[PDB]
Amino acid sequence: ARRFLCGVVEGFYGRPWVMEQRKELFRRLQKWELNTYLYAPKDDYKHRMFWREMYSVEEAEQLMTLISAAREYEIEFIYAISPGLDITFSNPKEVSTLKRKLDQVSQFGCRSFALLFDDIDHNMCAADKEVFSSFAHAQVSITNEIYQYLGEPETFLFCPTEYCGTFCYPNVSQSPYLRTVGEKLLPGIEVLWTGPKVVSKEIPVESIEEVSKIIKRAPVIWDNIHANDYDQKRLFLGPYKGRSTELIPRLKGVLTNPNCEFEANYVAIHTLATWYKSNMNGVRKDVVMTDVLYSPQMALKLALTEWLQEFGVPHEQFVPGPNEKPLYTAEPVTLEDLQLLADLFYLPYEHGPKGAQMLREFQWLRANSSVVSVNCKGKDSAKIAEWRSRAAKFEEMCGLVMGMFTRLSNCANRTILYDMYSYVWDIKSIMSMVKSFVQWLGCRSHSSAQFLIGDQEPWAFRGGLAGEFQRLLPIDGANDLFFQPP
Amino acid sequence: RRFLCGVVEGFYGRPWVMEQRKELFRRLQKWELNTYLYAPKDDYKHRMFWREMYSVEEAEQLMTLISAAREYEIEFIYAISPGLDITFSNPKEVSTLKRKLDQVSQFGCRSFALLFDDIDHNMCAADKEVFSSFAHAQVSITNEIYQYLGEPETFLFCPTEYCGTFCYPNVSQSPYLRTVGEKLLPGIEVLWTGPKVVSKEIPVESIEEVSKIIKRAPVIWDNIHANDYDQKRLFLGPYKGRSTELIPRLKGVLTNPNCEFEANYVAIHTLATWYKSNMNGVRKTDVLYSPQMALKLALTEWLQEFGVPHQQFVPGPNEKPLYTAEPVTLEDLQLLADLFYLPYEHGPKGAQMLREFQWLRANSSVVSVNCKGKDSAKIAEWRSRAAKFEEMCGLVMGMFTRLSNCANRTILYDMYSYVWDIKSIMSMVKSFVQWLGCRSHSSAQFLIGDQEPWAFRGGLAGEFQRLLPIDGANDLFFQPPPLTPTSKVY
Repeated sequence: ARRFLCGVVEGFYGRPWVMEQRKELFRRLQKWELNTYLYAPKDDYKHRMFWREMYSVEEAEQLMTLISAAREYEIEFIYAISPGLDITFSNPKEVSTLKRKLDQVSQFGCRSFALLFDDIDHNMCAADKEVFSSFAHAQVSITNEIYQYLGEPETFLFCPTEYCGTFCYPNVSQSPYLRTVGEKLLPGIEVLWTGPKVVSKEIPVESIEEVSKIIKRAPVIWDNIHANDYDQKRLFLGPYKGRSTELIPRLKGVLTNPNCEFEANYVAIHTLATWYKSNMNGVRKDVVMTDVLYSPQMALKLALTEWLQEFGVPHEQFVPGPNEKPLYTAEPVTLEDLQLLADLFYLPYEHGPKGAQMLREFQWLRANSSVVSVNCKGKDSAKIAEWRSRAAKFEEMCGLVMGMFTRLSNCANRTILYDMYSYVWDIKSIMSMVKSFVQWLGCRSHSSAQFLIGDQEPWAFRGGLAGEFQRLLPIDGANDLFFQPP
Repeated sequence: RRFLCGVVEGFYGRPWVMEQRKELFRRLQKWELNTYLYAPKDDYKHRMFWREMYSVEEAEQLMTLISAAREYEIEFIYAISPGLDITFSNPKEVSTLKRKLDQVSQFGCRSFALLFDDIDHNMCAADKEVFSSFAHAQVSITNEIYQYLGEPETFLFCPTEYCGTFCYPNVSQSPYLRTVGEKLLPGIEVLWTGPKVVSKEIPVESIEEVSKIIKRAPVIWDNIHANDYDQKRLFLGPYKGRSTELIPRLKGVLTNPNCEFEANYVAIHTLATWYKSNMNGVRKTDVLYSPQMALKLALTEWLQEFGVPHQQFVPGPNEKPLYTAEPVTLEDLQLLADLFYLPYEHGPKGAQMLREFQWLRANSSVVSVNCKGKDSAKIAEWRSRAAKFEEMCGLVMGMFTRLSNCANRTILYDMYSYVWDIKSIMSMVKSFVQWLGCRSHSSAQFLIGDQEPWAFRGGLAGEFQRLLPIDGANDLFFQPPPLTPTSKVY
């Protein structure tokens, strides 16, 4: 019986989700007892780049249908807006534009709102510097004014420029900016925080205790963990991890900002749910000495067993004799399938256990390929027995990557595979070649040729040029490599 | 004089939609091409489950597509692939093949193809008791269907050995291809992808040789600009590799493009330029077609597709200036295509962009420590080149920024993954050059945020890629240790 915003924020750069997805997202948030959606796609011209522009007629059609579906499924809908690059804070025509706009969205029927000054510039126009002491004074000034103008609504969020640890000048505890915000932002307005980093691997309890104290209020975490709009493109099907259930009593909310690809955000949200549900009634426990619950590996196993249900089933008749060619058949996705997929495409900072192992083993076999190579007669009869045994469980395990792909690709409704096809087709491709290499390594004693695959050696082109460049950036070590014979 | 030029939709992966298939027809006609071949590998009723009749919702849509093709003056060819689980000897099986082609013939299809590509040579026992060979079976049934349909104008056969590499023991004396030649009814045309799957170039004798054993001229299935096989590259380069010479040695050309629908602009436009270049010729490096030229005519036309760049308040002269989106330009599209050129060679711009970066890297030594024998031709060579480089790393970021501030983002979003990764590494590369060039203002490690994200080799598949065998050259570069230790003990 305490208010807590927990859900999803669509806040990434890239081609935004469309309606029948958002409509699904709401079904899902509801089913798993979460309660909030933040609308803040970086690619909606009208949300940020071109904020002054009022929504179109066709646009108002779409926007209102959303807000109803949201209200239908018991999900608090928040409209967000980012004037920053463009805006001139002091000139009051500017402020009027902003109020008009949010009144249009108010009209479409949204009740809760949000301003963000995220990823903008530190510097004001001279015009504004003549009115305002600080950059922060500026933001707070008009944030407050809008807050009141819309009649001090229950839910209202402000995302500061300094939105995580590594972004406060000079440090969290004495940032003149975060002070001003803390002091002068109105008390009903909540603050968004992405943790100690932008994409924060862990969110220490003492982190939150610090930033809480300077902004005079327990923040709402915008959590960029499973987000994938930053570097090279990767996919994160791993669980919610790195935040203690202890955080929950010290927070007004957690809103996960995940993978651009929509269908990849099942586990990302499902586990966030389990995490919240686990300790939503806990009391502040004094864990930083200053005055059975939740397992990522379990929450994952639940989510994947449940995910299975959305992959759905795979695809007089003809019946071939016992010497006729046997009918193509489609098998279902297994659980073990998803469990491998999640481990291959896990979290930004580590792989999952099934994936970690395939590497360790490949890496062993590579570093021991010499033990079978004519060489010192036998040198050892049981060092060999091991490498051969150990090679053939690796051959077999590659096997299950190839199967994982086929069962996903035959399962009759391909909307989930298709939404992440590139990602899955890359790993399965490369494993095909890695299996073929380990085989070649078993046979290189009575040949001295080179490892080739239909004469092409194609793993060299992966990424094309994008990749050629990245492969020149600095590496620690060249103990590995395995050069090739001419 | 009747010659099949156009597009085959023949790729592994998610098929093109009705709405895109109509626009392909508009563009084919605009550019005066004539043919379309329906062979999407993912349509369950095309290959895997070929013996299921189309439902009414599906029948409805394929009638509409066929009508479309009629409206835009395009030959529509319905292919079918029964090679995975067919039992050749059994007649219920040939019945079914017939009934399925009859279903499609009533949707108003005039022309047809049978495909036996990307399968193994291994027949079942019942069949080995009846046909002399895999060819013999493939041929018996194809002839029988072709006839059953009243020997249509246009009927295609894709062989299992559909290129040089795939032949055994080799093109000239394959027993598979010998039999196709001898026994495949003369009326039927045969597909062929060149000497490889993705043929870098298609020499004229290569065609003379295959032409001889199949005893006809082939229609080329061209995988040059396809990415079905490797979904980490995109191919915005020009048709090239194939002499205008072989236009009279062929019966047609059907390109198999990128899976992404909107990357196939240059790839078709330049193909059409090439066909026109010599529609009417006789028998007996390439004087009528220049890729460099045909590429530029294509980029110039593609640009009007990208549309216009989005956009009563005025800022004071001391107030905060307005946002301003900028137009995409032609040096933008020229750089894009040059970064995403062809399967076997980069664009000259991209190719330079790299050569420069690898030089700067190799002569880092000179700017690492102090100054000694560091001339014009030592240091202030580097300093110069390094800033000429830095500026063009800049230009990449431009073309992304401007592509993503179009009013109509369709063309971008269809290639987002590819164009994003290129700009994100260029960014990451520029910062390296900077650090190289002032390793004496301190002596850090090279870092971003405060770790190194390029090291995640874009995924787990990435960390496996690096452990496969390596050139032995394009020499490495190493990150120095943290320098700052934490123990008394050595």
